[PDB]
Amino acid sequence: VPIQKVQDDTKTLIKTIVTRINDISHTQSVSAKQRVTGLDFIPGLHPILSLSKMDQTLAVYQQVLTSLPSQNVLQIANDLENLRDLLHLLAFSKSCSLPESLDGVLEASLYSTEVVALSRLQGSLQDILQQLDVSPEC
Amino acid sequence: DVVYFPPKILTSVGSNASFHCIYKNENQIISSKQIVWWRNLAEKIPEIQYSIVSDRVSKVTFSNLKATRPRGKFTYDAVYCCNEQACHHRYAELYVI
Amino acid sequence: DVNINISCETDGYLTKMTCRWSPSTIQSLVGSTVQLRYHRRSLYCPDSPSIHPTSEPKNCVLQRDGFYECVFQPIFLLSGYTMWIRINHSLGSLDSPPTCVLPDSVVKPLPPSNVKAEITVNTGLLKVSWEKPVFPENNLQFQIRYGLSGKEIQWKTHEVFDAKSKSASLLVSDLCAVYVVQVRCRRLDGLGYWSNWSSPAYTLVM
Ligand SMILES: *[C@@H]1O[C@H](CO)[C@@H](O)[C@H](O)[C@H]1NC(C)=O
Repeated sequence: VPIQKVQDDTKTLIKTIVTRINDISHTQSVSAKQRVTGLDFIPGLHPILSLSKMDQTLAVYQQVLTSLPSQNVLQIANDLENLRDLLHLLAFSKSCSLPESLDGVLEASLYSTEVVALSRLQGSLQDILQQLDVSPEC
Repeated sequence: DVVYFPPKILTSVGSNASFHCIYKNENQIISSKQIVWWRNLAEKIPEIQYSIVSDRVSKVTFSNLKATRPRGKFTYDAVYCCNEQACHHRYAELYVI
Repeated sequence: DVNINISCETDGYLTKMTCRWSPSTIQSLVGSTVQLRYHRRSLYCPDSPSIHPTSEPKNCVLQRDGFYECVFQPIFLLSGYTMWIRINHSLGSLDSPPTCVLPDSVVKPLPPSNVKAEITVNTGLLKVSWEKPVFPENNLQFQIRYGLSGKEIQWKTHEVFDAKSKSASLLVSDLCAVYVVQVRCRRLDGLGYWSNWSSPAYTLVM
C-alpha cells in the first residue's frame, strides 16, 4: 500500500468534507472563534498536535454529528469515519499504536448544537489539512 | 440558564414581535445593559432595536418583519440572549410566515 | 446462468450510490428468492474479491425496465463495497461471482457550470470558459463540443487535457455565425463516468 497515495486520498477527503461544510450556507457565517457556553465538550481551539489527539477529536465530532437528525450530518459523520480509518492507517506507518449533557443540548437547542459542531469541525479540519504538509508526530 | 418571555412567537409578515430574556450568569443575574442579542449566531442585532424593560429584563423589537428565509431543515430564525461576547445555547424560535 | 453483472453509480453530490443488476436469467426459476448481499471493508477493495461469510441484505426495488435498483445512502466514499447476488432456494443457495466497487471511483460528476462562450473579433477566435463543478476535488479533464446553432447541430469536439485549464480558444470557419457550446467533464485518471452535457451556452454577434 503506497503511503503517498494514502496521504493524497486523506487530503482529498479532507478537502471534500471542508467543501461540503462550505456548501451549508448557514454554517460559514458563524465565527468558530466566538465562544458559546454550554458546548465546551466540542473541541474548540485545542492545539491539535498528535495523531491520537486528531483521532479523539474526530471521534467526538462523529458522536456529536451522529445525534443530529439531518442527512448532511450523517454523511459528514460517515466521511469522518473514513478519515479516522485513514488516520489509523497512517499511524500504522511510522510504527506506532493508538488507544452526558449532550442529550440535553440536543433536546433543547438542536440548532446551536449543529451550528457549533459544524463550525468547530471545519476549523479542526482546516488545521489538520494545514498541518498535514509537515510530518506529524504520533 | 436563560428564560425567554415568550418562549416562541408565531406571526405573519409585517407584524411586530418582541422577546424578553433573563441571563443568569454563574448564579447571578447580569445587568440588562450588559445583555446583547444575536440572530442565528451570525450577526448582532443593532442596539437601536434594544429596549431596557427593567434592570434584569431586556427586550428586542422587530419592525416590519420580513419572511424568514429557511436554512435547510430550519424554517425559523434562532434568536439568542447573550451576555456580551458569551452567548448561551438556548434560543427563541421566531416563525414569520 | 448466475453470471449477473452489478453496476454501481455515485451521484454528482457524493450522497448516494445506486447499483443495478438484471435478474433476466433467474425470472424463469420461480419458487426461490433473489436478493443483493454486500459487505463493507473499512478501507479500499482487495486485489481479489471474496465472498465474505458475514454480509447484510440490501433492500432493492424492482423497476419498470425489469432491473432491480438498490440505493446506498449515506455512503462511505473510501470504503470497499463487495456485493453479489444470492439465490436462496429450498435446496440451498447459489452465489454470483462477487465484485468490489469503490464509490470514489464510480462518481459521475455534475456538468461544468457558469459556461460562457465569446467570439473575440480582434483575433477571430471562439473563446469558451467554464467553472468546474463543486465535486469531485480530484483533477478533471474537459471535453468541449461546439457547433453552429441550427436545425441539426453539426457537432465538433475538442479535448482538453490541462487540469488547470479554465478556458479554450477554438478557430472557427465562420466568424459571423452564432455558436452553441456545451461542456462535460470526467476524472483525469479515467476512474469514473463522463458527466452530462452542461446547459447550452450561446455567443453574441453585432
Ligand atoms: C410596528 O412597528 C412599527 C415600527 O415603526 C410601528 O410603526 C407600528 O405602529 C407597529 N405596529 C403596532 C401594531 O404596534
